[PDB]
Amino acid sequence: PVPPLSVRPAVVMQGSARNQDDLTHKLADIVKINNQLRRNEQNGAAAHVIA
Amino acid sequence: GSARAAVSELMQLFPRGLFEDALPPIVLRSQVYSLVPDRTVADRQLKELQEQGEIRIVQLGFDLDAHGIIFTEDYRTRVLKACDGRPYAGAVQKFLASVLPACGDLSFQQDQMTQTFGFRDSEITHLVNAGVLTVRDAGSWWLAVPGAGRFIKYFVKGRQAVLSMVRKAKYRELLLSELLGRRAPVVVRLGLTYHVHDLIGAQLVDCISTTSGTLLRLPE
Amino acid sequence: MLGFLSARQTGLEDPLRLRRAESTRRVLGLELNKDRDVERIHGGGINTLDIEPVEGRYMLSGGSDGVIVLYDLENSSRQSYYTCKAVCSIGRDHPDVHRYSVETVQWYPHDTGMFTSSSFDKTLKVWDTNTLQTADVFNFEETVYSHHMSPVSTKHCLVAVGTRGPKVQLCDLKSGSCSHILQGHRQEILAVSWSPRYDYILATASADSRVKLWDVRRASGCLITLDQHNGKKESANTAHNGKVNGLCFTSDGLHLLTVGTDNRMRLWNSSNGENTLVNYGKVCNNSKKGLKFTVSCGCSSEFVFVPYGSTIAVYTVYSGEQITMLKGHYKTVDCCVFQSNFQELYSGSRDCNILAWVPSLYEPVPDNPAFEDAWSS
Amino acid sequence: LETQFTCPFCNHEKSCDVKMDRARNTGVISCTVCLEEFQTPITYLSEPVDVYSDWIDACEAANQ
Amino acid sequence: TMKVLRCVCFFCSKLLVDSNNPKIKDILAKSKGQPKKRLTHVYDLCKGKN
DNA sequence: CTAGTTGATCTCATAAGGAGAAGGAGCAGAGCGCTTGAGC
Ligand SMILES: [Zn+2]
Repeated sequence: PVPPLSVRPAVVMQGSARNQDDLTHKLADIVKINNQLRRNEQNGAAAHVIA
Repeated sequence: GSARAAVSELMQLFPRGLFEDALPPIVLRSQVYSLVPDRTVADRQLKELQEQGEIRIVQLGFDLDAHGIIFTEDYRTRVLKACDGRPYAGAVQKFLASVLPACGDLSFQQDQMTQTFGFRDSEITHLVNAGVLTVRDAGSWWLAVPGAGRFIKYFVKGRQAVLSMVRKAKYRELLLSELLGRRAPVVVRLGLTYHVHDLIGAQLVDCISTTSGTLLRLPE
Repeated sequence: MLGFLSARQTGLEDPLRLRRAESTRRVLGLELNKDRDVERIHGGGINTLDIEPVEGRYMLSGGSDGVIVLYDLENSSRQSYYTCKAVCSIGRDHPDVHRYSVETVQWYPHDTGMFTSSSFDKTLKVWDTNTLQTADVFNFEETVYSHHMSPVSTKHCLVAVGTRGPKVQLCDLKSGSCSHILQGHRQEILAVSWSPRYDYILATASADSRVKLWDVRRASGCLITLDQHNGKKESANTAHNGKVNGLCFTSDGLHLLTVGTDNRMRLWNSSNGENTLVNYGKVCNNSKKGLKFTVSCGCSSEFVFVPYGSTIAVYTVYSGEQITMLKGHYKTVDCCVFQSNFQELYSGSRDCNILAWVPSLYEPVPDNPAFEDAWSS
Repeated sequence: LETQFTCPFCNHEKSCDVKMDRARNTGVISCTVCLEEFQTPITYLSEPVDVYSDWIDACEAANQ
Repeated sequence: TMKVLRCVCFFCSKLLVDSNNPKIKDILAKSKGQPKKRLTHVYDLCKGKN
């Protein structure tokens, strides 16, 4: 379950630095590793690598 | 020694009334090898006699070589009297009219069951509800026999029991005529005669013949 | 015996009949070193044996300590009970010695000038028999459990090696290659063996209880994944019920023999892959490594000698009956080889001695002082 | 301390077991893949690392 | 997940202990509307079954 | 209904805590079906 933007808001700096929330960073990490896992399991990967 | 004959004898031994006419009478492939000396052919006769549709060999879990046998007609007659009156009674009847007389494989694959037998992904729980579809793995499942839980629990208990007393026997031998003559122990209820056939097939004992009948010994 | 001789010179029986009959009689009469002895240089247990394809005279051996000893197996002396001496030994002092246990060794078919040994040190070494040095060294990511060379292919020199990794490795002696790799397995590949009938057909047995018939030329997966119960047909179709750690084609290559840690042995059709339903009884097998076994050749009915705990079992290949148990060893036996010409057997075990099983029933005629009962009267 | 060791012969990680026998003032260490055994005289103070040290020292001494 | 998997079968996915017996019947009668108590009793009774 | 055009839109490209609760270990004994088993 992905929380909405209200739960993880994108703060506004005194200039234009749009810092993302830590939940957003963890979500991005999860999406990238999930895509890597999906491509690895669709292609040929070692058992220990998949583990 | 005929496999047709071999399976019949074991069937007679089964304590039919012990299980309240619910579990169909299971006989093991291990005790099949007891009556027929040449196992090499026993599998061959039962193989064609499997696709002949007059036998069901069900894979059990008490050991790696656990292959039980259920009479086809009796397998049929008993599932309806068990399934009917229950929520799962719906598609189990379809399983019976479609899957059983069209296949004889011990385990059905996911694509096989869903496509060849046209099974959905919702009613499949109903077969899992009362001993129709076991769980081999994510993709395949062995064929189940309903109410098989109690049997194996007593079966395993009995095997251990007979093995134990055989070992306990003085000089670690015990004459076969001394099993039948002596009252069966109350720990095992499947029948002392039923189990002694099982170790013979499982080769946990050897039928050593002597002047005083035939003798069983632990392997050396 | 005499009737077989008379029927031969008369012409009633074709000359092959006496040879097959006398060959199978020798196998039945197999017994321990009545006229033999193997020189002991292996400090540790012996893991592999291989008789040269031609002239069957020199035999390699690979111990658990890494030394590999080349043997001599004929009586250069006049007297009997000769000792099978070692012409050469690649020991610790050798600069190119297997540091760790060597698992299987093999003579190159078609000549005796080169042989390959693969160890648990993740290397397959090509050796020069004459100079006793290496020529090509093949390092691997994981440990090596087995390697086989095609005994009949003349168009290629591919050596198939199964590692602890889940994927087969095909090295070519010609060039280096070492890059061709077969995918379709899930766990450690414990046994690989080429088909003596078809040059490019390979059988691979791995811990996922699956044996796969491959074609090296084929660029799309496997051909047959052997199943136990012959259902309609992968992530399924288990070849055995545990860990398949053995592989031995029959003499003609028409059938496959596999041994697993389910204490079961199976015979499989080579072309279609259906099992022939030969039960073989219980074949004890707890080995977690490659289990090496052989099948008799040139007899009336083929035999299979498979290691069975501390003994060797002899079965009829098709009938599946237990002939006899050769109780000679004290520790578990892991490799057995068959001398086709003389119907003799050599057994490597973990008690650090190669035992020779020679046919009996031929004894010197006197004109035994030790063979008496000493019971008091 | 650790009890699963790497066999010096077969090169398998976490593939060695130590048998404890205070009563016989001795100990046995054996592998699981190739099952290579060794025995050493131990005491009430000896530890599973000690039997490895005695075994590996003997192996090197046997390798001398 | 640990508790529920230990209570249920690993292979056939069924309750390890027959649920019509007097012991489970009285346990359920005592635990009416108390799922935590029911889980505790069921787990501590089905842990011994092997 | 058909072409041609305009944006979107995408893809691919080179570089000096605690109290308590929960699990598991190991031993310790009680009980009981069993298997003898031998004294009157
Ligand atoms: Zn080891």
